[PDB]
Amino acid sequence: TLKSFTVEKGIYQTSNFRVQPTESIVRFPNITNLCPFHEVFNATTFASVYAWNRKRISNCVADYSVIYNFAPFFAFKCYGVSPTKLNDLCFTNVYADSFVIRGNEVSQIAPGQTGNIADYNYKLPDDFTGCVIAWNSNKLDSKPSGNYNYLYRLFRKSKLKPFERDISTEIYQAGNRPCNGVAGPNCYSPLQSYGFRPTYGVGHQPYRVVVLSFELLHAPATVCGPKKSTNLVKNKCVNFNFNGLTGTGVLTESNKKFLPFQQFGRDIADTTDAVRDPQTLEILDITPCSFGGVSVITPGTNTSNQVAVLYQGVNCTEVPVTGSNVFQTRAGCLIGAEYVNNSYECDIPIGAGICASYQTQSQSIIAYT
Amino acid sequence: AGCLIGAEYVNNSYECDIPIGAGICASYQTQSQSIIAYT
Amino acid sequence: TGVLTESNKKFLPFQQFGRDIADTTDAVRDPQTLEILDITPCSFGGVSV
Amino acid sequence: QCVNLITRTQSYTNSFTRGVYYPDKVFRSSVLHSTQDLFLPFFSNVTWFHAINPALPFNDGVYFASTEKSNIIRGWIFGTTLDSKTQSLLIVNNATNVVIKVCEFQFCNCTFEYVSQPFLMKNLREFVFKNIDGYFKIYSKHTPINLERDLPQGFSALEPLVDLPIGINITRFQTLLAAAYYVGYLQPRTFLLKYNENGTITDAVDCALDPLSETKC
Amino acid sequence: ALGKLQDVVNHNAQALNTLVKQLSSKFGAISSVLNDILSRLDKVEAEVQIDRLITGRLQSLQTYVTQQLIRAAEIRASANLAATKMSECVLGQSKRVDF
Amino acid sequence: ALGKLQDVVNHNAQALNTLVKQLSSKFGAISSVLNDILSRLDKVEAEVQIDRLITGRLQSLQTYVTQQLIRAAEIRASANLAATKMSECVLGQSKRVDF
Amino acid sequence: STECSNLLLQYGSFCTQLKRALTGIAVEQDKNTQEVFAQVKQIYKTPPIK
Amino acid sequence: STECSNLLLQYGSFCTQLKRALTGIAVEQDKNTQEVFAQVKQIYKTPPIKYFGGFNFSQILPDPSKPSKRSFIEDLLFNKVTLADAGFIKQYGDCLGDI
Amino acid sequence: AARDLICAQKFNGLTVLPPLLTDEMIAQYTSALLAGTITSGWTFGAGAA
Ligand SMILES: *[C@@H]1O[C@H](CO)[C@@H](O[C@@H]2O[C@H](CO)[C@@H](O)[C@H](O)[C@H]2NC(C)=O)[C@H](O)[C@H]1NC(C)=O
Ligand SMILES: *[C@@H]1O[C@H](CO)[C@@H](O)[C@H](O)[C@H]1NC(C)=O
Ligand SMILES: *[C@@H]1O[C@H](CO)[C@@H](O)[C@H](O)[C@H]1NC(C)=O
Ligand SMILES: *[C@@H]1O[C@H](CO)[C@@H](O)[C@H](O)[C@H]1NC(C)=O
Ligand SMILES: *[C@@H]1O[C@H](CO)[C@@H](O)[C@H](O)[C@H]1NC(C)=O
Ligand SMILES: *[C@@H]1O[C@H](CO)[C@@H](O)[C@H](O)[C@H]1NC(C)=O
Ligand SMILES: *[C@@H]1O[C@H](CO)[C@@H](O)[C@H](O)[C@H]1NC(C)=O
Repeated sequence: TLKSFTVEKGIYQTSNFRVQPTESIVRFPNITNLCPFHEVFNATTFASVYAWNRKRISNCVADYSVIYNFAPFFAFKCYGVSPTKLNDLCFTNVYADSFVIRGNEVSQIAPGQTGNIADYNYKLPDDFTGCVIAWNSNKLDSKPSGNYNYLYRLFRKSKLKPFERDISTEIYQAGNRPCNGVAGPNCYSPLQSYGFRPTYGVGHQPYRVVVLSFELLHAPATVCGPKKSTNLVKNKCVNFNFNGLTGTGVLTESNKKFLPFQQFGRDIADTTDAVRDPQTLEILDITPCSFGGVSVITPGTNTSNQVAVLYQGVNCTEVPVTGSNVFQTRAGCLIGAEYVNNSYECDIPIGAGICASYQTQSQSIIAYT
Repeated sequence: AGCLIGAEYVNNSYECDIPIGAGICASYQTQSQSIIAYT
Repeated sequence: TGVLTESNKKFLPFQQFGRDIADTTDAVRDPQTLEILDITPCSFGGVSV
Repeated sequence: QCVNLITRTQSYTNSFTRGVYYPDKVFRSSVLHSTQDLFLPFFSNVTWFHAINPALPFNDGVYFASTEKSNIIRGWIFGTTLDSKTQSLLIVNNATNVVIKVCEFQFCNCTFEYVSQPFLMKNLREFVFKNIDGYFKIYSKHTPINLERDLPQGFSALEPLVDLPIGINITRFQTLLAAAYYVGYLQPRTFLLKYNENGTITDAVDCALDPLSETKC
Repeated sequence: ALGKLQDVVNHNAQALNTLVKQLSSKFGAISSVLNDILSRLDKVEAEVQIDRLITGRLQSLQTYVTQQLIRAAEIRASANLAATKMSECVLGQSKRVDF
Repeated sequence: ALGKLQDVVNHNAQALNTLVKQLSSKFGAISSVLNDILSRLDKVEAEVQIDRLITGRLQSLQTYVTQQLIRAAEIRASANLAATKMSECVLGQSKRVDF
Repeated sequence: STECSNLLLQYGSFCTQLKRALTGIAVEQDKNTQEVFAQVKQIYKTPPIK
Repeated sequence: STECSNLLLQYGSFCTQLKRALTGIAVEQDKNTQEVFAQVKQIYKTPPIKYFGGFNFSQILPDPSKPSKRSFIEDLLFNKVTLADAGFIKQYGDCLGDI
Repeated sequence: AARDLICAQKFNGLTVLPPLLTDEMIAQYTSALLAGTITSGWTFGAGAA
């Protein structure tokens, strides 16, 4: 710590001590159903971008590694998460939205993006946490005469809020002349059909898009993956994993009066203080494992190699293990220095009126007032 | 120091209770309970 | 955002903007008519209770 | 179908620091927490409606209140246009379940259905309806009211019952049916909430009411 | 009458409470919880968010240490004045006016 | 003769001038004007530049406040000396040599 | 700018403690002037005969 | 967190100099207290007779009944300043209580 | 036409607070001290003049 080979007389603050965890505990909800991701990615027809479906996925075990076998896509474009870690962490509700767009409009399916599709057909929130999947469908959603079954909206009196749908087809009024159900010179139909032909370029080819939206953790968790659970231990320093909330600490029964809609508890520094077990409805505190500071009391290296250790702020009942002498101090507790009834001038200050010195008793480190 | 709204000025001089600005202080007094400003 | 005021700043005919010490615009030229306008910030201040 | 609406008699009263809900599902104890959300402002102007009903606006969230011991009030209707054209919520209580439907009921295609547990049983019934990001949240609280006329003095935090993923547009609302109710409108406000040692919200401060509360915030 | 020592206690409490409350900030990251960042993202993106949190907490702790140094200098000047007053008022008789 | 009070004026004047002049720096962003950043880029691509400007201006404000605290400590020491000279040289007669 | 204010909210309490430090300096200046000059308790004035 | 420590190791010696500054402040506080109060070479004590020409000194001389030999005025000054315990006697042991 | 830097300081968040004691009050304090030490000596500092 001093980056030197000679140490002078005094007390020096070395590295801290920690108590290491014993085992790891995983706690996941008692859920055995399987999520129907196959019927989302394998359908005969997808809906248009103005009438996109929204499938609710809940109360099942989700395996996200089978999505790659279901559809031929390059990447798995996620915002707020990663495609690798989706099998470990878990949510409350999952939402799947499937539609068909053009190739130029795939970049508009993104948070904070505007355009035609983003303003009139499908808007994503700025705080979006979820994964967008897009793959080419020129072999299934195209015809040599031109596929006309996919439509999109061009005209609207305002923009669209995130996650809204527009179904009604009223004639747009672009001028001061009223339409009254007549598509005149200043009136146009708001829906226009996609033109999908196999001879078009790759930027105009149809693309099938599935967007998965995740609700992180506010409700009791219903969509959690295939990670197995472990029995709950208490009054021991262990690793814990509560519905994707990982950590290290000591769990114990609590007197916290949780209201029935509350599943977490936080501290002033925004860390989890109490948790509810997802299998049995009980409240557990989370206390970090025992720690403190370690100080080294020494004379000069040219004098002796003997040493005393002060564990500051730590009762020696909590100290696991270093000499044969143990003394209790208000500044911590002392190991390796014996206590005498005499009083001297202060040589090495420890604290709270306690000093230490090195002298003949042959020679040893003593502590005194 | 600017514009003071809610305290009415008096033509008296006491010790400073709440400092405001360039020689002006404010206080809370009995003679109805009210907030006054003074030099 | 600000208040536009008709100015007496002697803009050269090749100059379209006027800028400040703190890298902010003080005067602007109207694109449609050849007029120079001062841009001042709106009325602000501090409130003590 | 008929009409049978019995006019609408309006009056105005004061909110009296009412309409506070839990902003999240996180337990907090012995801490002052600042939250920016859609809150009913303190000492606001709320409207009292009597019926011994044209379309009311939905202005960024609705605080609803009822002091009806006789138990005639039973439901709410949401949406934009009450017909078989535009999507509209249909919260009806049958004293056992809450049926929630989006398309139409003709008021004597479909995307969502729901069923629930009974909401209800000298009492005050408070409700907060909120529509953010394709969701629809309902907060509620019952209170053993005394001093029958007007809203009481004090605090009562509104615990959430249901969060409903509807995903449609709301601009107008109606009420199912002597019958008197209070309507107020939420505003984007910053509040300073006080949690006691048991985790219950006891006091609050509205930071934009007066300079003293801004100083407190 | 004892407002100076009470201010000494209150400043030392308030700096530590500010340092504890500063840990809830995000500093531009996705979350202020470090394990949530490590659970949600893979290695490179979590390293980016971890670097943002590290820089923010390092700046906060440096600000705390600088304010502690300035306050320690002020307290040392006051202690030098108190030692001079112990030497001259108590151990002797002073002819200095208003000392 | 009155160089110290002129220096007291000039230090605060040049500190405020430097604090105003520090708003012209880009701090690695594409522009020093915030409205041009918001007008040129979309939200995701402009939040990085806004964060860079925020960090640079925050660091300049930290530097100004730290320098003001150090100068305030020096002025407090000089004011304590002036108060002692008011109490001893003016309100009495001093036997201290060259005080 | 509203977006800059929303991004500045994520940095915690730097702007409050800077304000606290400057407020302490501003109070200390008035304390310095009052400690130097306001030593007398009464406003003595000279007689007209000089 | 091991990953946070591994990325924190690349920022250099900021932690060591912050620790050095805090240790210097902590030693300087004890130096201040020693140079103010420890100005006498021998622990003098008053004779058991308590007549000093009619002067009393009962309120500033210590009371031997209390376990801490403080005077009445010293006990008043200790009671009035609401000084926190500041985690001296096993603060982790106090934090282990299920409260 | 000659732009003042104090306006650019004020427009960018930097304000200057006035002192509590004006120059007239400081001059009155100085006059009281000087009149006391002329007409009484050092007696006004230890008590009554
Ligand atoms: C010196 O002061 C002490 C404390 O003020 C005096 O002790 C008190 O004396 C009165 C009556 O003279 C008693 O009623 C009290 O009970 C005494 N104790 C206290 C704690 O007040 C003492 O009398 C004084 N000495 C002389 C010589 O008068
Ligand atoms: C899952 O396990 C927990 C813990 O034993 C139990 O309380 C719960 O009833 C179980 N759920 C089911 C559906 O069996
Ligand atoms: C979809 O399911 C059918 C039968 O259920 C199967 O034959 C087909 O290979 C699947 N995939 C696609 C892309 O159609
Ligand atoms: C240390 O541990 C003992 C035994 O658990 C306990 O009685 C005591 O209160 C603790 N603290 C101190 C300061 O001795
Ligand atoms: C609410 O507004 C109406 C509008 O005229 C007014 O008469 C009434 O006094 C207001 N209520 C208050 C201020 O409590
Ligand atoms: C949806 O609600 C918003 C309210 O801001 C309104 O402006 C818009 O016209 C509504 N759209 C439809 C289709 O009702
Ligand atoms: C908290 O709850 C306990 C037990 O329910 C009660 O005794 C105490 O008064 C409560 N504290 C409050 C309401 O502040």
